[PDB]
Amino acid sequence: ASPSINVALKAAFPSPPYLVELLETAASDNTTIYYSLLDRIAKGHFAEATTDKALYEKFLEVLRDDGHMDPEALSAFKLALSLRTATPRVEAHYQYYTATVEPSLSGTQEGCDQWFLIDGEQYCSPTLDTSHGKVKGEDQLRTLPFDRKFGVGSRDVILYADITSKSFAPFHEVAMDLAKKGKASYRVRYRRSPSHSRESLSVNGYGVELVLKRTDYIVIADIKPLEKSELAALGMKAASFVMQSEKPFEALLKLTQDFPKYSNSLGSQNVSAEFEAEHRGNREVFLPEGSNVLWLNGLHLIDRQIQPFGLVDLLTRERKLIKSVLDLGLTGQQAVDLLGHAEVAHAKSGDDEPRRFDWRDDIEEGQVIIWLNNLEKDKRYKSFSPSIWVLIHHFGHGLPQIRRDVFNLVVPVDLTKADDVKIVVEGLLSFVKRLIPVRFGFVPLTPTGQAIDQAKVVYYLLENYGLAAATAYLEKSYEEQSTGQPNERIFNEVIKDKSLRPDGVELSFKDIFISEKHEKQIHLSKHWVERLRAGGDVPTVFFDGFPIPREDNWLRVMNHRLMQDLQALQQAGYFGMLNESMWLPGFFLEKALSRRNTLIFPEDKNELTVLNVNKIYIENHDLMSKVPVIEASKESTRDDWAALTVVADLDDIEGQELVYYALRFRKSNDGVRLDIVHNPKDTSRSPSVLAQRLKSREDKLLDFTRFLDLETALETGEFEPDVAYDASLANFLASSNMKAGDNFVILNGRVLGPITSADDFKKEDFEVFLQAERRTRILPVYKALEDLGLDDKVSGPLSAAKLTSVTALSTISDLPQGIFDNAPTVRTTLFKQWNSTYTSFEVGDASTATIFFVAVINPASEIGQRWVAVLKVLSELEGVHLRVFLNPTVMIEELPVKRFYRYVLSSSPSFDESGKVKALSARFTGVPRETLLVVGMDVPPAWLVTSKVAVDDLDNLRIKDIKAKRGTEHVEAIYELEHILIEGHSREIPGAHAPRGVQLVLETENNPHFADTIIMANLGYFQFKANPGVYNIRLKEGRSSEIFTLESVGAKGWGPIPGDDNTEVVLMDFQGTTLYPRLRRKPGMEEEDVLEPSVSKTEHAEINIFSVASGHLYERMLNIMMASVMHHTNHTVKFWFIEQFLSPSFKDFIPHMAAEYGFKYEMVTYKWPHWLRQQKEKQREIWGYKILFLDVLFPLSLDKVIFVDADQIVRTDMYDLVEHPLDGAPYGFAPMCDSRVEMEGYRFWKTGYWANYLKGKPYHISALYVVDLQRFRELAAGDRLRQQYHALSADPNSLANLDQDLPNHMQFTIPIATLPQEWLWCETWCSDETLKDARTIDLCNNPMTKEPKLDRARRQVPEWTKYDEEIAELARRVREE
Ligand SMILES: *[C@@H]1O[C@H](CO)[C@@H](O[C@@H]2O[C@H](CO)[C@@H](O[C@@H]3O[C@H](CO)[C@@H](O)[C@H](O[C@H]4O[C@H](CO[C@H]5O[C@H](CO[C@H]6O[C@H](CO)[C@@H](O)[C@H](O)[C@@H]6O)[C@@H](O)[C@H](O[C@H]6O[C@H](CO)[C@@H](O)[C@H](O)[C@@H]6O)[C@@H]5O)[C@@H](O)[C@H](O)[C@@H]4O)[C@@H]3O)[C@H](O)[C@H]2NC(C)=O)[C@H](O)[C@H]1NC(C)=O
Ligand SMILES: *[C@@H]1O[C@H](CO)[C@@H](O[C@@H]2O[C@H](CO)[C@@H](O[C@@H]3O[C@H](CO[C@H]4O[C@H](CO[C@H]5O[C@H](CO)[C@@H](O)[C@H](O)[C@@H]5O)[C@@H](O)[C@H](O)[C@@H]4O)[C@@H](O)[C@H](O[C@H]4O[C@H](CO)[C@@H](O)[C@H](O[C@H]5O[C@H](CO)[C@@H](O)[C@H](O)[C@@H]5O)[C@@H]4O)[C@@H]3O)[C@H](O)[C@H]2NC(C)=O)[C@H](O)[C@H]1NC(C)=O
Ligand SMILES: *[C@@H]1O[C@H](CO)[C@@H](O[C@@H]2O[C@H](CO)[C@@H](O[C@@H]3O[C@H](CO)[C@@H](O)[C@H](O[C@H]4O[C@H](CO[C@H]5O[C@H](CO)[C@@H](O)[C@H](O)[C@@H]5O)[C@@H](O)[C@H](O)[C@@H]4O)[C@@H]3O)[C@H](O)[C@H]2NC(C)=O)[C@H](O)[C@H]1NC(C)=O
Ligand SMILES: *[C@@H]1O[C@H](CO)[C@@H](O[C@@H]2O[C@H](CO)[C@@H](O[C@@H]3O[C@H](CO[C@H]4O[C@H](CO)[C@@H](O)[C@H](O)[C@@H]4O)[C@@H](O)[C@H](O[C@H]4O[C@H](CO)[C@@H](O)[C@H](O)[C@@H]4O)[C@@H]3O)[C@H](O)[C@H]2NC(C)=O)[C@H](O)[C@H]1NC(C)=O
Ligand SMILES: [Ca+2]
Ligand SMILES: [Pt+2]
Ligand SMILES: [Pt+2]
Ligand SMILES: [Pt+2]
Repeated sequence: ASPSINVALKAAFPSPPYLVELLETAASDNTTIYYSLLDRIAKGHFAEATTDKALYEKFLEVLRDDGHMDPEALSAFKLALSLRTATPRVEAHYQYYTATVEPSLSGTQEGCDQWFLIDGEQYCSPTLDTSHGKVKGEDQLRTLPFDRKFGVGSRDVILYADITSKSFAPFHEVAMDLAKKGKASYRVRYRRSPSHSRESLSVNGYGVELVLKRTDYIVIADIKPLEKSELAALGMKAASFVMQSEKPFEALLKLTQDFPKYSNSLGSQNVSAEFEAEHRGNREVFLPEGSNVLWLNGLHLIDRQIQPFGLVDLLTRERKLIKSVLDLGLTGQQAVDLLGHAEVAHAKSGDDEPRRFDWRDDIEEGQVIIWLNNLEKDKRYKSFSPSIWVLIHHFGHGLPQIRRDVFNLVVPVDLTKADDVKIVVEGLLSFVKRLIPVRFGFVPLTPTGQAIDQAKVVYYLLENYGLAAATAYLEKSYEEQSTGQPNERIFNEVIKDKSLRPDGVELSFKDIFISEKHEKQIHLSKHWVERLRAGGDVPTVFFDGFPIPREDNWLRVMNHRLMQDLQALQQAGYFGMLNESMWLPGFFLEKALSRRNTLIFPEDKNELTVLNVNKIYIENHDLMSKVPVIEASKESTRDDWAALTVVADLDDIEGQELVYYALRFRKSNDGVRLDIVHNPKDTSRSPSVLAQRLKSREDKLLDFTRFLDLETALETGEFEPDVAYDASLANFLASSNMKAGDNFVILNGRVLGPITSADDFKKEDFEVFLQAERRTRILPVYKALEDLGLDDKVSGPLSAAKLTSVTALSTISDLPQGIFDNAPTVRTTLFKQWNSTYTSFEVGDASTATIFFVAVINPASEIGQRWVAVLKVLSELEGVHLRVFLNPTVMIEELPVKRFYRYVLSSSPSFDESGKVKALSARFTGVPRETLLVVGMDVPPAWLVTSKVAVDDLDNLRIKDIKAKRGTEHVEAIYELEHILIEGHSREIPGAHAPRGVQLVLETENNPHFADTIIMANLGYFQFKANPGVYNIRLKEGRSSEIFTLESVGAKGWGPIPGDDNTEVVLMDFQGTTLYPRLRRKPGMEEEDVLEPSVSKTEHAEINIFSVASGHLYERMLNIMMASVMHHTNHTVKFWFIEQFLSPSFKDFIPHMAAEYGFKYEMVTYKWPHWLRQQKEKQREIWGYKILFLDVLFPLSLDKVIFVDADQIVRTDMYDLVEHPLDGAPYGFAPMCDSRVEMEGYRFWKTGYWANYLKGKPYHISALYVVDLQRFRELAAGDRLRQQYHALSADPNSLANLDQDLPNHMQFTIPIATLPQEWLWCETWCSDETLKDARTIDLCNNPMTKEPKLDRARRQVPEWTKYDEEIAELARRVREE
């Protein structure tokens, strides 16, 4: 009975058969569930269910009966099935099939509904006797994202099937059995089934908004009744209403959806209830008032992640993690509590800190470092104070002089190399002479004969008294040509000054063989260099235990840490942490490690891979119950416990050397539990044999002394290859990121590798690896775990590893830090402090729940409207707990909620009277008749949406008008999910920077030019508009491919994850595709694309004009604008439109305008980037579209474009604007009229701000402008517009009209070609005498009038009606056609 508004969304691809959709939804990523169900339907088991409901009903019984899903997983299945999450995954198959299979399968297909593909040969029969073809094109055997494999087999077999028919069942069984035997590996690909209809897909998981477009009025339903200054209490009174209500969750939803309507209805019946002002004790401690914050098991979620799809993927990932933990008898509550524990988060913060290594001589008994200083005893520094306050009282960029030991620098030098020697002589000594407060040491490098000798020479001379003498040899040797070999001619003169007085020393060129000098000194030195990996092609310098490689201005690097260390000391001093009797260098050495490994301590701190240990022993039980295992000792302590697994190629010296070290390390550490996985490069000989050789010798392996005993044990014994072991072996490596013949080391789930050389990982390297790993991951788990009293659950080394490994996985970055939010992956428990009695309500059983949600919603917020709606539906799921906190603000200067909101989502599928799946829609009932409303779509980030069906003006909705024009109080509108985004964040390799101005091309096997875009400066951002299918990204041929080669598109993650050296993208989800591509510069390039070392016309048109209209009137005016151009030019014109702001009525009309006026048209759009600052106000969005995305909105093939406003009319042949010289400027604009005499008052660009800023430059008009696009992109103007906009936009009152104001603010930075004013006329600011020579007319809003735009047009232009009549009769001609 009530006046209603209904909005629905449909996808750009037809609905896949329900059967296949349930198969896919059901088996998310578990293959066993997939083929176990594929058997069931090939029985013909699912043939007897006639309707979708019955079919759905059948799946529930099956899954429950076969043990596939438990209540928790079943509930999750229903929600994912409502969401229709599997539909794009199925469409990926079809698009792949349509575009790569059919054109590479030459011949005549009839009866070949299904067909296996074997060795590039097609077989239409199960009996496999005859083969139709040699399939053309690239290999289809490439394993791609949507593939499934069943079994391991030398041969690879693919079946392209239409499951729907019964013709499928025998083909399946042929290859299912063939795989069950082990002849070949089986996989299913889909074929679009013609039994099913080509009806489009009805989607859900989006939001609809009805925005009040008139907010200006402030002091069943007709119009909202407003309110005076009492705004301040809205949030507060709104929060109370709910608390009081009795069924609070429902209230919030009912209140929050129709909130603008209930504003005046608040403040009634002794409303405030001031008990809830008690809990600002909880605002005093943690979050600011009116802020929306969501947590999922401690994880703080960003707004983008708060949609149904984003949330389904998070549960899926989270449950996998927790379930792993709760097989050790922990409740979901206990598991989460452990993950977010204080001791755990402390460790992440702990090793976010920079790493230092112990540079001391202590281990090598003080005989390796030859210091050029001592600050406590050098009689250079005698003058200086040895006081702590000297440090603390130092400001500036310098360094305080002090007689104390505080800063140290040890530099390893090769005495053969001139450049290396030069460092000590010039570099190091100057610093000494200069009285720098840094102690300087150096240790010689011994990698060649001559080097060994020269270390001996210098070292020995020093050891047993010589100082200045050794220095002297070095200096003389360096200056005296270039000595990279000992020179006696030079050496002998140095000795001539007989300063060798302090206690007897040997003399001559006998390069000493003294067991003390040659052996101890040189071997001790080598032990220091090896220990800290301080040698090689690139040696390593240690400043305060901080490794700085000896490359390009390392002293610049040193100075940076020198200042950073000094500031670190000062802070401790002002807090009185420091005292006078202290060794200051040991403030840094507190956490320093004795040994240094680049694998354990990579310089890229993020580089970390951890595997779920429970998973490893669950998936590969067949493998891991038959690997040689050294159990960790019976009588060792929990603190000692650790689990180690070594993966190695025992058919290589490095592979077996690595294992010998691991075995050696095990003898020493009784607590470790060792596993050996033999991973061979060549699988001609079964891997099971060598594993079987060792497990027999398992008792006897740890009981030995020599390497050959291990070598010999590998050779001896006769064994039967367990091919079942071999299968689980190759599955393990595939699941883990591991190649064949590659060496890896796994301690408590953490993987290091591949190990290229076994000298990289020695016995001493395992010891530090355990020491470091122990610290971070094991000790924080142990403490935290014990604090909760769950320390009964640890029963051994393998038992422990399950927990430590899981908690390490919980804190993994992906989504990468610095992209969506800078904040680290730390699970807070910080809201547990909050009192809950009067602001919170919970839904779900906390005792059973695996998912714990903590929502902090401000009822007065518009963001809250969506949050409540989504959370209600996720709250309905079994095994989920939710707790809500309401936190309003007292700061309400403007109206809080200015829209109505509906979320299209269900927790389980709904069925028809005919049993078909119910489509979902947003229905607003009892809409006020007199309020002007705007329809908006609040769609997931990867989606691009436009109106398809609507007869109404969605930008100007009023029920009274529709009733008085259409006769109906009921409105229906249908949208189309036209595109889904492929978006990514680029980087250059190895010196990672965003490659800006790089051009990209998206392609498919059908067409090599799907789309094109250019790389942005901000996060190396780029995007493509696409739908489900298999694509490829090639750098655009030209300057881009000249400078770069892209190794990869980051489809696996930030990585590099091995196996991702690919350029293939596929989208099979409603979340699109997120990519992290990598591009490495070609041989010796410091080049830039942006600077140099009839095409567009042919492709498009002579003239390219683009525009936007946001209403039926403005669209009607746009029709006139296009016509005026056409009458005024006999040239070829192409029109470009901003697709999403236009009505379907307009959209359905243009082909008819194009036939009549003879122009070409193209619809364009771009999705507003996530990083780029949003516009809550639609009019402002539109303005942003005209200026911010000029370089990326139009295809690269377009040389230039012209913007003409909708209300405009043109009397000129528009080419002239193209031919207009821009004198090296990217875009051209027309200025504001000065000609009108008496208008001055309203000319605001002659005021202080605009006249001070625009020193001499004009105040330009955004109604008309030219963009020399080739130059625009070449100058990279867009990036500058975007970052200045983002920076300026922080202030809300910054840009009144951004479109005009941005080019004006940027005309100093970016040239603006100024146009002849013959190019623009407006009555408001130009005289009537001016219009004779006027080229085009804008209808600028007169502010001294209220005469409407329709009136100005008829009065101002007499030919306006002539244009309108033409359109009017044509519209009727079409309607009567
Ligand atoms: C776009 O599309 C079309 C086709 O491609 C075309 O559009 C033209 O636009 C004009 C308006 O700009 C149309 O109107 C005519 O404009 C002229 C003014 O130039 C008017 O005089 C004319 O009225 C009468 O005369 C027409 C023909 O007379 C003209 O002839 C001379 C032009 O040169 C050609 O002459 C003949 C063809 O006639 C040919 O053999 C030659 O090789 C030349 O190519 C010119 O010297 C004339 O001027 C004298 O005479 C007039 C009186 O006629 C007098 O007033 C003058 O003082 C002078 O002594 C004269 O212009 C005739 O066709 C009309 O029917 C009418 O009787 C129109 O109002 C025009 O119809 C139209 N077509 C052409 C081909 O011109 C353009 O090619 C395209 N335009 C753009 C912008 O892209
Ligand atoms: C000035 O600068 C100094 C130097 O930088 C700073 O001094 C102290 O720095 C410590 C941090 O490194 C803080 O810890 C305190 O230590 C003292 C003494 O150290 C004890 O432990 C040592 C550890 O031994 C191991 O390691 C060394 C190598 O590092 C190795 O050689 C050993 O073999 C061994 O493996 C011992 O070497 C040392 O002999 C001594 O035992 C300690 O007294 C502090 O303890 C306080 O708190 C505990 C409870 O946490 C309490 O039990 C203590 O009671 C004492 O008194 C009763 C009754 O007489 C007696 O029964 C006990 O046996 C205790 O002796 C005591 O109240 C603490 O652990 C320390 O904070 C820090 N400063 C102070 C003031 O303590 C510091 O900046 C300044 N200190 C001074 C005094 O100048
Ligand atoms: C992909 O999907 C498949 C199928 O949906 C999943 O595979 C399932 O995994 C189950 C894992 O537990 C497995 O259960 C096994 O059942 C046998 C027979 O009872 C047990 O011998 C196995 O050993 C494990 O558990 C026992 C003790 O548990 C049993 O007894 C208690 C009562 O005392 C019962 O509560 C319990 O349910 C078990 O019956 C231990 O002693 C062993 O040491 C060992 O840990 C397994 O429990 C299923 O057979 C298997 N298939 C099906 C149809 O459910 C697969 O997990 C999934 N993968 C992913 C990634 O989720
Ligand atoms: C969540 O909800 C709880 C509900 O209990 C709030 O707790 C209140 O906390 C305040 C501040 O601590 C309490 O007020 C004070 O209590 C003192 C007694 O407790 C102290 O001593 C015990 C040991 O005996 C300690 O364990 C404890 O930590 C306290 O230190 C009184 O001595 C205080 O009196 C002082 O102030 C008054 C008023 O100015 C003077 O007249 C006195 O002479 C004296 O100087 C004081 O009363 C309060 O009792 C607690 N309860 C309530 C209902 O408020 C949490 O604050 C709240 N947290 C959040 C984040 O919202
Ligand atoms: Ca205008
Ligand atoms: Pt400095
Ligand atoms: Pt401090
Ligand atoms: Pt991003």
